[PDB]
This record gives sequence, C-alpha cells and structure tokens, in this order.
Amino acid sequence: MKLNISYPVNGSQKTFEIDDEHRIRVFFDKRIGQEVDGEAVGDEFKGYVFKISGGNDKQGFPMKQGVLLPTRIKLLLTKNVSCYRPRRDGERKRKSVRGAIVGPDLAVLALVIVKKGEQELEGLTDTTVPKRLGPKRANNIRKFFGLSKEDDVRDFVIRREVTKGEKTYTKAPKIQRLVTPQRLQRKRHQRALKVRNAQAQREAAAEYAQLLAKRLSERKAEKAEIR
Amino acid sequence: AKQRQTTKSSKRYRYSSFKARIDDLKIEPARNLEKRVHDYVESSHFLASFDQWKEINLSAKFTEFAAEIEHDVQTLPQILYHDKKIFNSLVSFINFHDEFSLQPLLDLLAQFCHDLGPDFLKFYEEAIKTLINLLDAAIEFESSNVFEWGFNCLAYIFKYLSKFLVKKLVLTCDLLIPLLSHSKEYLSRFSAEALSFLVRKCPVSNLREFVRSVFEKLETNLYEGLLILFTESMTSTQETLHSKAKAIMSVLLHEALTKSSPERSVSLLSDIWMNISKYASIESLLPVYEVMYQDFNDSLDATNIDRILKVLTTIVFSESGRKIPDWNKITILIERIMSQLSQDKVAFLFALFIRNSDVKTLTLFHQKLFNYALTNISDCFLEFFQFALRLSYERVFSFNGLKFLQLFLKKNWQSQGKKIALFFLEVDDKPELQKVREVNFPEEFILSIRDFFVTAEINDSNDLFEIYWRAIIFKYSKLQNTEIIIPLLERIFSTFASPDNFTKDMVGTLLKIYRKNNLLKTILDNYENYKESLNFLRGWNKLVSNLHPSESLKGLMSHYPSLLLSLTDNFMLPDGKIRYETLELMKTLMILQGMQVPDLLSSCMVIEEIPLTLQNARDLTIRIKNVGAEFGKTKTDKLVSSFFLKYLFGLLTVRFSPVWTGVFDTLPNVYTKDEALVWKLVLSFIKLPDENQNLDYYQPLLEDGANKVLWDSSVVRLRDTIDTFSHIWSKYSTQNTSIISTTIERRGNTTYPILIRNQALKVMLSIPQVAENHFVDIAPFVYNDFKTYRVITGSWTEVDRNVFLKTLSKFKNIKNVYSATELHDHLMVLLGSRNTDVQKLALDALLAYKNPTLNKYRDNLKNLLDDTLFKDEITTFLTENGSQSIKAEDEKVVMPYVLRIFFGRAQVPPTSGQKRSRKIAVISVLPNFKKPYINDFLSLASERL
Amino acid sequence: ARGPKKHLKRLAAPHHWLLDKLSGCYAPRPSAGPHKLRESLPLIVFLRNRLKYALNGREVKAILMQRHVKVDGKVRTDTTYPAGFMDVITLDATNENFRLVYDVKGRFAVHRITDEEASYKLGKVKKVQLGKKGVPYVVTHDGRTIRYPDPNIKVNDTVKIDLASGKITDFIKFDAGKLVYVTGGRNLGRIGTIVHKERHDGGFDLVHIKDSLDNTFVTRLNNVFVIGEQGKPYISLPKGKGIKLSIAEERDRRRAQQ
RNA sequence: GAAACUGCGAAUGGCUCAUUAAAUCAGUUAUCGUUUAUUUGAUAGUUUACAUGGUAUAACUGUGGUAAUUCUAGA
RNA sequence: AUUCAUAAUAACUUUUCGAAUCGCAUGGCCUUGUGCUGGCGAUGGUUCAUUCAAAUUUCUGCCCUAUCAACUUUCGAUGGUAGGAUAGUGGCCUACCAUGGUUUCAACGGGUAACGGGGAAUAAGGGUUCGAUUCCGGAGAGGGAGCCUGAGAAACGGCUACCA
Ligand SMILES: [Mg+2]
Ligand SMILES: [Mg+2]
Ligand SMILES: [Mg+2]
Ligand SMILES: [Mg+2]
Ligand SMILES: [Mg+2]
Ligand SMILES: [Mg+2]
Ligand SMILES: [Mg+2]
Ligand SMILES: [Mg+2]
Ligand SMILES: [Mg+2]
Ligand SMILES: [Mg+2]
Ligand SMILES: [Mg+2]
Ligand SMILES: [Mg+2]
Ligand SMILES: [Mg+2]
Ligand SMILES: [Mg+2]
Ligand SMILES: [Mg+2]
Ligand SMILES: [Mg+2]
Ligand SMILES: [Mg+2]
Repeated sequence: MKLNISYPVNGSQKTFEIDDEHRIRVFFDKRIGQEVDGEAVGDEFKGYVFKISGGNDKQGFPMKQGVLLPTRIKLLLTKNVSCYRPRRDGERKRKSVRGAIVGPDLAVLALVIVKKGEQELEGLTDTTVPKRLGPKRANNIRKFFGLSKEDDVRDFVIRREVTKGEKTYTKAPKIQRLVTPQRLQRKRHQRALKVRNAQAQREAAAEYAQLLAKRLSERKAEKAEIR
Repeated sequence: AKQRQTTKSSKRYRYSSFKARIDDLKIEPARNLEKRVHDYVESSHFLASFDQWKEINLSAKFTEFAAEIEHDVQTLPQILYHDKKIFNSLVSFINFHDEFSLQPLLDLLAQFCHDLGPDFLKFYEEAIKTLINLLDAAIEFESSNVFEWGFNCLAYIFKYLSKFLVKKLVLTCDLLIPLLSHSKEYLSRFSAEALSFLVRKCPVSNLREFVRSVFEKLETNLYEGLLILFTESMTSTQETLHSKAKAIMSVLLHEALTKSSPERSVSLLSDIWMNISKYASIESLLPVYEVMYQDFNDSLDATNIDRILKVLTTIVFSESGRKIPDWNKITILIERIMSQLSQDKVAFLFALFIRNSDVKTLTLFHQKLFNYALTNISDCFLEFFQFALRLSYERVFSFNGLKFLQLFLKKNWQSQGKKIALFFLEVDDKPELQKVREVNFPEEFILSIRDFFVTAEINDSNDLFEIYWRAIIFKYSKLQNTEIIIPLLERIFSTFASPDNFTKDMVGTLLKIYRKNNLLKTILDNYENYKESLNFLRGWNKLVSNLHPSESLKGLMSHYPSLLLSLTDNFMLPDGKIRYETLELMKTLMILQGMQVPDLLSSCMVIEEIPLTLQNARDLTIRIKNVGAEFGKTKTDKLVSSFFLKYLFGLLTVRFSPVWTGVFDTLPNVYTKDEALVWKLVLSFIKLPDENQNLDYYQPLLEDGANKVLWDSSVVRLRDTIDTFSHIWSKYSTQNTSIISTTIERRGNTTYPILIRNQALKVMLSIPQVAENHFVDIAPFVYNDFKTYRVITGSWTEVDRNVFLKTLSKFKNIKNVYSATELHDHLMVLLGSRNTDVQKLALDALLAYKNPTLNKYRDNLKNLLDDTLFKDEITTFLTENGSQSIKAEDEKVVMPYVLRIFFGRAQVPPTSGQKRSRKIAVISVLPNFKKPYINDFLSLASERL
Repeated sequence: ARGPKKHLKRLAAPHHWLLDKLSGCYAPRPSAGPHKLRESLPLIVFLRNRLKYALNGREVKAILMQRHVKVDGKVRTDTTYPAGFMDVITLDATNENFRLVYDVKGRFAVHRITDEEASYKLGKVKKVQLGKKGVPYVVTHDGRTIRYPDPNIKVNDTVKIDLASGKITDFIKFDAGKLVYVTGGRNLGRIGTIVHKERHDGGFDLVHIKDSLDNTFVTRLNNVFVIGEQGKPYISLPKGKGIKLSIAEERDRRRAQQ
C-alpha cells in the first residue's frame, strides 16, 4: 500500500509506493498512535520511527481513532469529529468508517516521522516548506520575536512583498488586541457612564425619600387633628 | 484614512463622515453649470428665488421670515426703497442658526446683493460678520451642507461685488482674517478659495498693494491660509494654470525679493511655487518659468542674494528635474549668483543640482560646479559632499567628484583634520562608498599626523581621543604604518592594563590601520581584556587574514596554547556580529597553526550567516538540529566541545523563536559531553539579569555647535530633505560628539535580553538531574526567596519562579539534595502562597520527598488544591470522626500541610459570592482541628506581622 | 404552526387601517413594540395611506432611513414600527407634529398639533408595583416603566409623561365627573364624562359615560382612558370632539356644507 | 473584496384534507398554573488591565484514497 | 382572594452576570506629558415590565345507528397521599392505599364519499342541503417509531431505524 509519510519539523510530505509484503506485514496489527521502526520497512528508512496517523481503504473510507476494529462500521458522527463536516447546525449523520486496526486492505497509510534515521530521505528531510502566515495577535508577535514589554510590536510586523506587473508593494496583518488610545477612551467612557448612572439613581432615591417623608408627616398631622 | 473611498462600491446608499464631506467639498460656484432659477427673471432675482424657496422649504423660521417680507419684495422699486428692513430681517433670522431655514436665507442673502449690489456696500460689513458668526457657529453642529451654503453665499456676494471689492481687497481680507487664521484647516481652506476668486480678478496695480499688506501681516495658520489662497488663484483646471498666473506670480516675486518684505514671505513663495509646479504640467509652466528667470536676472543684488538662492533651491527640488524646461538657463543664473552669502544654502542648492540635472547640462557644468564649492563652500565642502553622496553617489563618482575631494583634502587638511576624520568614519560601513575609501590622501597631512604618534603623550582618555580621530586617517596612509603602530600599541597596553570600553575600540582601529609577525606577538601578549570588543576582534581578523602561514607562527601560537579556548568565551555574547567575527578568527588561527579546522566550525558559520526571517525560519531549525546530531555522533576533543556548547547558549541569546527550538532540542542530547561546562553556562545565564551591565563610554567635551541651517517649509517633502541636510550639518558641527556617537553605534550589542534567565531555566528543566547534582550553587536563590535585596532591588518573574519549582519536583531524590531540610521548610512557605498554581508546584515537590503518610493522603491534598473539589473534600477529609479523616497517628505529619494549604485559601480576595463562601468554609473547619493545631494556624497568620 | 407567525393577509388585517383589498395579497404586520398588534398603526400605513407622502413601501423605507421620522421624540427606522394611541409622530422637515387619536368613526385620524402640545403625552397607568430593591414603578398602556411615581397614583389613573425626560409631570385620578375617551369596542372614539362605575369582583368592571349631547352608554373599564376634567382636556381633541352623530344628521350636515 | 469562521434565518410562506364524533372548531373564561428569541422602557460604584491564553482551528499551502456523492484522511 | 410584590437573617453552588467588543470625530484642562478628561453611534449583558407568541384550561354547542344496554377497572379506570418528570398544574408516570367513574336525560360500541367555522343554495315563513376550495383555527408531508440543533420542531426542500 502507498505510504504518505510526513515530516512535520520541515513541514514536508511525500508518497512512497510499496510492493514487497514484508514491510506491509510489519505494519499489520498496529494502531493509530503506535510507533514502528523504519528499518523493518526497509533500508532507506533504517533508523527512522514512524507513528501511524490514519489511512484509507481500497474503497476510500477513512480510518477513525477510537474504534478498535479491523473492518468498516457505520458510526453516527456529530459536530467536531473526524470524517464528517456537518452541513447544518446539530446535524448528525451515520457514515461508514474504517477501524483503527491496520489491515491488508488499506489503500494508503499515513505516517508521521517521529525521529530521523541515519540516512536522509530525498523528498522529506532534505527540503523545507515555509510557514504560510506569520503571527497576527500582538502577544503572539512578541512570543515569536521574544520582544520585551517595552518594545512595540508595531515595528516587528512581518511584511510580504506583492509585485503586480511593474508595480510593487507590501502587505502586513492587522494586529489585534493592540493597545490604542481608542480602547482607553472606550474603557474610560464605560467607567464614567457607570459612575454617573449610580449617582443619578442615588439622587432619585433621595428625592423620593423626601417626598414620602413629607406625605407621611402630613397624614400623621391629619390623624392627630381627627383625634 | 489614507486609502480613501477610491474604489467605489456597488451600493447606491453609503455612509459618509462629516470630515469626508468637508474634504471633497470645494468652494467654486462658477464650475456648477446646473440651471439656476434666478437666471430666469421677470422682476428681480430676489423675487424669483423667494417664490421658489417658499415652495421647497417649509421650515418654521423661514415661513415667519417670508410673511414679514412678502409684501415688500413684490417689485424691484419696492425692494430698493425698503432695503433697510429687508437686510435686517435676513440677518435677524440667520442669527438663530437654524439649519432647516438656513438654506433659503443664505441664498436670498446672495440674491439680495445681486439686486442692489452697489447699494449692498453699506450692508457689506454686516453681511460678512453675520456669515463669520454663522460659520463659527456651524463648527459646533457638524453639517457639511451648512458650510456649503454659507461659503457659496460668500462666493456669490464676492462675485456680484467684484469691481468694488477688488478696489479695497485689503479691507475685505481684514474681515476674513479670523476665518483664514482659524484653527480648523478646512475653514481656512474654504475662505482662501472664495477670496482667491477676487485675487484672479485684480488689476496688477491693486494686487501689489494687497500682496504688500499680507506679507506685512505675515511678519497662527495665516501662513497656511495664504498658501492655499495663492495656489488656488494659480490653478484653474487639471494640469493647467490660469492666464493671470504670470501677472500674479510676478507680483509675488517682486515683493518677496524686496528687502522690506519679511523672509517668511520668500518661504511662502517657495511653498506657492511647489504647489503649482506639482499641479501643473510642463507647457502651462513655461510662461510662469520665463517670468521667474527674467525677474531673478533683473533684480539680482547683494541684499536679495540670499532670497533669490532660496527660491532657486525650491525650483530645482520641485518635483525633481522633470518640470524644469531647460537647465542651461538655471545654470546661467548660478554663476551670476556666484559672481555677485550663506554657505549652507549654497551647499543645499548644488547637491540637488547634481541629483536632478540632466546628464548633458551637468557634464557642461560639473567642473565649474565643484570649483565653486572649493571657492566658498570649502568651509563645508564635505557636508555638501556627503549630502551629494546620499542623494546620488553614483552621479558624483561618474562626474569626477573624487578628484575634487582629493584636491579639497590637500587645501584644508590643516584646518579641519578632525572634521575629515568624521567623514571617512561615517562612510566606512557603506559598501557603495568603497571608491571614496580608494581616494589617495594628501601626503603632507600623513607625515604631520605620523609625527604625532612618534612623540605622543598618552595618559588620559582625552589623549586617547586625540589618537583615535587621528588613527582613522592613517588607515589610508601608505608610509609603512606598521612600524609606527607597534610602539604605540605597547604604550597603550602598558599604560592601561585594565582597558575601558573606549580603549578596546581604539586598538581595533589601530590594528585596522595595518596593511600587508611582531605585531601578532604584541596582540597575543595582551588580548584577554580585548576579546570582548568587536572592533578589536575585526582588526585582529584583518591581521591574521593578511598574514601567510609559516613555521615561525607555529612556534608563536605554541607559546600560548590557551588562545583557542579563550576566544571560545565570546560565543555566549548577545551580538551576532561578534560571534561571526570570532568564528572567522578561529578558523584563521587554526590555519596558522596548521591544525585541521573541524567541519563543525564551518557549519556553525553558515548558520550565523542565514538571515533571520520567517522564510528562513524553518531552515535555521534543521541546521541547529543537524549540527547538533553531527556533534553528538562524532567524538571530539575539549576545544570542539567547548566551542559547540558555548555557541548553543549564544543562540539562546538570539531573539528568534525558531532558533530556540533547535537548541532546546539539541542541548539535552549533547550535554553529556561536558556536564560541568553546560552547568556553568546555565548558572551564569540565571545570574545575568541580577548582574548589572552598563556601557560607560568616554564623553567628549560638549560642543555648542548648532544653528538654523535652512528655512522651514510647510510641505512635507521639501521639509524632509531639509531635515536630512540639517542633520548632516549638526553632525559635522559637533565633530567630537559626532565621532564618538558614531562609534558607540557600531560597537555592537552587549546587553543580554532580560528573558535570558527564562531560557536558561528551560535548559535546567529539560535536565533536572544536572540541577539536582549541582544544587549547592542554585540553593541560595530559594533561601533569598528569589529576591536580590529591608528594600528589594529586584526579584524573579512569576514565570521564572514557576519553571524553577517544576524543576525541583522533577528531582529523582529531593531528600538527598545539599540542603533538603531548609528547602523543605521553604516549600512549606510556598505551599502557603495565595496563588493556587504555586501551591500545586510546591506540593508536587513536597510529595517528591518519599514520606509514607503523605503518600497515603496524597490525593485528598491534591483535591483540596483543586478548586472544584475543595468544598466537598473539607467535609469528607477533615470532619472529626469522619471515615476518611486523618488517623490520629498520621495527624502530626499531615496537619502542618493541612494548616498551610488552608492559609492560602483564606488569602483569596473574598470578593465574589463563590469566593466568599470559600473563605467561610476555610474558617469554619477550624473547630474540627484540635486546639494545638488551631494555635498553629493562628501563629501562621501573625508570622507576617 | 411551529412558531411565531410573520405574515399578515390583507383581509385579516385590522379594519380601521382602511386597506385596499385588491392592491395586494399581504398587509404590513406590525413588529413587536409598545402597542398591541390590533390596536396599532404601523408607520408605513401612516406615511403612505394617510399622509400620502410616500407612494409605495420602498419610498417609506427611504424616508425612515433618512432619520426624518421621530416617534415620541426618538428616531425610528422600522417600517412596521407599531405607532398607536397617544404617540407623537414628529416630521421635522415638514415642520409637522401629529398625535394619533381615533376619530368618531373609530379610525386613527391625522391630527396636527403644535410643538408645545407635542412636548408631552398621556398614559393610562396599567400597573403599579414595587420593583427590585424596593423601588416603586408604574407601567403605562404603552409599556413605559417609570420609577419613583407619586404614591397617590393608582391603577387606571392617567399620567402626563414628558417625552424629553420620560417623567411624570402631573396625574389625573379616575373619578366621577372626569372627561374620558373610549379606546375600544363599538363606542370607539367617543368622548364623555364618567357618571358611575359598577364594580363586579372577579369580573369586568363597567363604566357609564354621558356625552355632551346627554346620550349615555356603558363600556368595559379596560376601554376607558381618562383625558382630563370636563371642558378642560389635557390634549387637543380631533374634529367633532368625540360626538357620535346619527346617519340622518350626518347626511344633513354633509348636504349643508357641500 | 472571492473563500471561510462568527451571528441571524431556514419552525414564516406554499400545498392537501388522510386521521379526527366532546376530538377539532365557534363563542366565552383562567394562568394566584408556566416558557417566551425579538421589539419597546427601565435596570447592575459591591467584579497583566496602557488589556491574558491555545488549554485552536477554518479558509489557505502541500501530500492523498474511492467508480461514484454538497465523501473527506495526514501534515 | 395568596406563602403576592418587596425586604431581612444563616448557609449552599462542577453555578451564572456584573463590557479584555467595533465605527465616526478630535473637544476641554493644564504642572507640556504620545499627561488627565471628553462627544455622537453599533453590538453584547442580569432581572423586571410590555409586545409577538406558546402550553394547558372553565361553560354551552356536533350527522346516522338501541336488531349497539350496560361500559371502564388484570396491562390506570375514579380519587387520596409522597415522590419522579415537566416550563409548569395534573394518574403524565412510579410506590402504597381505598373502590371508585359514565349510563335510557342514550354511556360504551359501530358507520361516516366527517377537517371545523366565517359562508353558499333554496324557501313566503318554518325548515332542507352544500362548505377540498381566496379568511381564521387544527393535522400531515409514502406508513409507523425516535431524536440533534435552536427561544421556538417530534421539522421531514433536518437526521436515524424499520415497513413498501
Ligand atoms: Mg454557522
Ligand atoms: Mg488590504
Ligand atoms: Mg381578574
Ligand atoms: Mg366512532
Ligand atoms: Mg369541551
Ligand atoms: Mg432578530
Ligand atoms: Mg432591551
Ligand atoms: Mg492539522
Ligand atoms: Mg399504580
Ligand atoms: Mg403531586
Ligand atoms: Mg376523510
Ligand atoms: Mg361536511
Ligand atoms: Mg372547509
Ligand atoms: Mg408538522
Ligand atoms: Mg404521494
Ligand atoms: Mg416527522
Ligand atoms: Mg417545509
């Protein structure tokens, strides 16, 4: 079966087709999350460690973690689970999924290189893929560049160059959770509103108390007159 | 905001800010070609609009105005006879400042002037005052449409009374000074346009009187308002100028060049010229350009020599050289200005000419151009030259500035030798200025300075400064510099065994003077105190690279076997450049030794070279992980091990998160090579933030050299280039401060980042066993409570503390550490901390001690820490006679823990309803405890007091 | 149905809106608001079918989004905002102020008012109750909650609310001899004086009302709204002064004026 | 301003009369027997801060399975 | 009409809420600091009231059939008590109790080419028939059963089984 091997430290990934069945047998009986030695797979992978991440069968159905079987089964999948993207809120669908036990009928098996062996794979270890996007939140920028609190993230924003025909310019992200005078103004405005509301309520309460006291005194005077 | 609504959305209705409407609004009624009601008339303009406005506007205020005036406006003779009451009502109603009636009133006020204009003159002053108050009122209630009505009303009156106002403009301007001088920019901008329309309609004779008055006023926002006024009068349509522009522009120039007119007026003229130059195309400027040349030629004189040059500087700069038709004319002026001043202004002028001149004209005049500079700018030719280089260095080199610089140096080396040193210092780093460094230097100066070292007194920092600025110039000297240097270096080394920062840089300068063995011996004798300095490290790098390996060398370095290991200590420094140069030095020394350079050395050099970017972020990590693997698999000697381990900790100083990833992965698997070496490196980093590092550098005697180099320009573009030129002048004005200030900039970085302690702690966390064995060195911080120190100078951050406590829990045998008991008591203090996270770390380390009784009740204590399960545990775990209660035999060990954990929970701010019940529960469990334990709990509360 | 309805057929719409039965299939459903559905006049019907300012719904939306219409001194932008009894509609651009009052026929009538009379409204006190923290408050017929009322104010009284501050300026007790306005039933729109209140515990109270023409009628208490003392209304009344006229007399008057 | 996340709607509208004989429905009552998005009006000094995390992912880059579907797996 | 509104006392909570949100604009104080203070709006948020609603609910009113006279009660039928559940009352369900409930004033059972009403036709008046069908209310989405989401669904141009 095809092996889709991914090296996350480079971010690289490549497919290797397999014909001999010795390596395929040593993959058998394993489970997602378990580790296997690359030397058993072949000399090219000697010294490597592969963690199984999943796979697809000859019918295209995916492998699901948490179900310990060697055969497909129809599972009721819901929000925030693998192998299912709900079209509508609260929608739950029963779909056929392949078990978590490796077997002879896996069309492709996905592997993650936990540890590098002595020899360097041509397509995985020798090459690197850059990160697509840099940090956006201010604290993330500080963490990425290890900035001090005093140092302003404004000067450390990553810029990417875009060239259109003869023209050229740069694009950079909008920082979020940045301390700006507008935020201070909003905070101050909320605090002032709160205090003013409290004072107005107290004033209204005092006025009502005075009115009630005056009415009470008048009624008591009338009662005294009746006596 | 900059990116205006340039790309328009498909929406039919869209919000527009009040500022946005004000920005696009423009006061110019003539452009509007829409049919106007008053254009068709039967009796008078006032009646025609009046009937229309009765129909459209239904506002209450306008309705009352209509009723009061309806009878008196039926016929034009009626209007003229009753004009006094008509004007009063219009002004009376406008005063209320009601928006819903303002539009008909402002229109009718204009049409009222149209019907009886010459008669309006007696009303003219009252009208403008009414409008000024209305516009001033309009600022409070933001309504762009109101401003459109008011200013158009002003424009219409200004249109109808054109002949009579034009005769007395300075009076009319006087009324509008508060508007033109107003703080808000847009009010001044609008009033400038309305007033501008009269300016275009002037007789030239009347204009000169008007131009004189405003310039007299010119000597808040008046400058800006006038600038908008004149430029508006010049511009009529895009890429074109009004026909009268030449007449007005001549009048402004003649007044500006006049001695009586203030200098700021010439500055205004400069700003006016640039606005029109940017606005207008080439052809429209040709009539304007011609008048400028002729007027300058006709009025050239000593008194106005400075003013003329100031305007010419603007012309050459304005939109660079593309607006200029033919530079031969401007050149023909320049000798006339030269033949018949302010040196700094001249230097400003020629530099732009070099940058902006077409190739042909510059070639014809490049020789005469610089000869003028030697004539009068020789006092400041170098300030000109550096500015010329920055603007266009390639053009200066192409046009033979270098030989003229060489001629300059010969003429004035005696006068301003220090100032020459400043120039060659600043240009040193720039690779494009390599040709300047190639310029041969006058020989006589070299000998005079050469004689200085041969007999120089060097006993104090001031004398060193004398050597320093001189030392820079010898680098170009060709008269066997080596022989003079060696005695001087020995004098410097012996005189100052303990160098300060300035000294380390001079020797680097001195070593840099060398060009293609005894000197090498000299530096080796005294280098331990100079390895830190970058400049010394470069100068040494230059020396070793030049010199060819030989057997005699192998004897030399053999005399100092510790040379290689000593230099390795530079790799922990916070500067990338120092580490790179040290590596390059390391390789060269091995070549001289003949020893083979390890391949690890080459790999580390490559990593340092890679730029620190997101694109290369990943590539850096693998190189660290690869070489770390290379170091691990390959057995090496102490020097390689010392080299690599120190280099790794140097990477921790780097401010790049990907770099940290590789080293944090590499270091835990390679520390076995030298367990002692890593620990000292970790130990030192922990103590760096507490250690105080200050850069103390020699302060030269202060120079009080400063002056207003150029005039101030409102326009940003011209003002920036002025700021650049002034910055250069001030730098050269104070040569002593400038030389030192430039020097400190290029030394490098010596201040470790304050986060370095956290990085070292992460290394300590990854390897608890090494910390456990070397607890003797780390113990004192805990007993100080992680406080420098009774007032505290400083303390560790909460993050640093947390990583430390986690490491303690990871110790396999905490009980057998150097001081277990004193540690054991302090963790009890931390167990009393209010912060629950701290207690869990404190407890985990406490449980690291193998005590059976604690192990029996470990989970209950953990649940007590856990916020969710704190409440039920109190009832179950601590109730007297409880099934899960602590056994009497085991109480004595467990209760001290129980007392301390509860103490922190009592310190929770008793602030929210859940948090308040928590405090009540803590105090409510006291009766369960035996009285001696209750006494202990009370004792803890009073301990802090 | 499985939830709240959002459509209103024209035939099912309130009669007093006077909607053409063949213009379309649907009618404006008043959104939730101060007044009940059947006793409210949405702004669309008021601006289009009564004032004739707008020719169709889209122009009404154009008017509202311009923020020219104010209800009770506050700008509204919902086309189906349920304006109702005693609500002040201000159109500043036209310099017009309207108070929604039923005419004798039982329909909302376009009544123009002065600005001063537009400065306040009248509200029937539907509830008097202590809120949280022991603060008395009154709920009126239009859903306004006003805190710290005058203690003498009781249910079924009338309170004169100043729109600017939303506070009670004065109040009228529900007593015999007071001038009242009918706001429900077949007697809708009539004006009279109270004569006597019949009380029936656990049932609907009845009120006898005598008109200026000495005709008398009985109405449920929920449909009565005190508007002032006899001859001294606190608001300007529409034409006809709430007097019901027989069909024959209406014919005579119509022929005479024509 | 595509895509995607987020919020809201999709329980309205339209169609049909199968079941349903104190059931539905009509008129008339009650919630002191209860929920109520939304609208409208009130209403909360008592709770590193110049402002916290991934305890995190989509869209996106890249590597793939199935004959096939508004299928989706690893990084 | 209340154990109502509200308040207070003592505790309790895997326990909430009490603005880490956004647009436009740049006013006022000065000890001149990117110091302090400040406007017009949007969107969120506890509780109360109002509104659109929802649920249950009191009294009266339905065509033919007595050659359907007794029905309901074991497996809830009537009622009491306590609990569970419900948004909530309630045999709605559970446990223990009693033996009740309707009926010749027609219960129960059967038929219905039975959705109900506003209405339509005829008739001089009483009556007789029609009303799937422009509005109101109820139920359904091939037939049963069961649910996620959401304030609101036993939803079906949402999902799951079984039957066809
Ligand atoms: Mg969504
Ligand atoms: Mg952009
Ligand atoms: Mg009642
Ligand atoms: Mg039946
Ligand atoms: Mg019934
Ligand atoms: Mg909504
Ligand atoms: Mg609200
Ligand atoms: Mg992923
Ligand atoms: Mg039972
Ligand atoms: Mg019960
Ligand atoms: Mg049927
Ligand atoms: Mg029928
Ligand atoms: Mg029907
Ligand atoms: Mg349904
Ligand atoms: Mg069908
Ligand atoms: Mg269904
Ligand atoms: Mg449907």
